[PDB]
Amino acid sequence: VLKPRTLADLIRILHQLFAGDEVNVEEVQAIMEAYESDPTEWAMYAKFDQYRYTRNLVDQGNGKFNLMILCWGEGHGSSIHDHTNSHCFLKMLQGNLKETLFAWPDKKSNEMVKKSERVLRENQCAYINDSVGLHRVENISHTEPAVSLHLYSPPFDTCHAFDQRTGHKNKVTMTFHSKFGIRTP
Ligand SMILES: [Fe+3]
Repeated sequence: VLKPRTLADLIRILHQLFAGDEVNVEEVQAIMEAYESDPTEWAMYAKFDQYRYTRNLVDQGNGKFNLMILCWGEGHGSSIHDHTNSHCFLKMLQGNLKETLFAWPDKKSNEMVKKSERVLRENQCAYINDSVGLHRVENISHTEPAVSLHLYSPPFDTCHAFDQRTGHKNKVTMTFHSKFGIRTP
């Protein structure tokens, strides 16, 4: 497996693997995972908020993909959401996220069912698309933050949040807390 020595290396390798029309999911996953998280390389992107997790754009991938870092304050979690028909890779950079995989709801209303539950290990890279299922991810810690590196292809700025009690969903517009290390409006 090709091992990126820096975050910069990883970005460059990603620019190659997504330059084409096919993407080898397992290959990307392994190369993401092989990069050893180095806080010195990504602290410029680690901009936290007291109340919610933040999304911090790192690279726009020549429109082929978005690479972003997500910052999870203590106890922070996402809603149950989909991924708008894109590939979605998420790699741990610091701390640990619990991923809860959910099945899709019917038109009928009732409680959503868990298909899987795991903690992402150190440097681990996970993968999801809409055909895999829905998920919620959560900082496991109420005393330490978590930081993850996310890659989406194609890029997408809307998704759906799902009410665990009914399965009803809402369109959500996703925003960036910062881009290239610079706070956004
Ligand atoms: Fe997600």
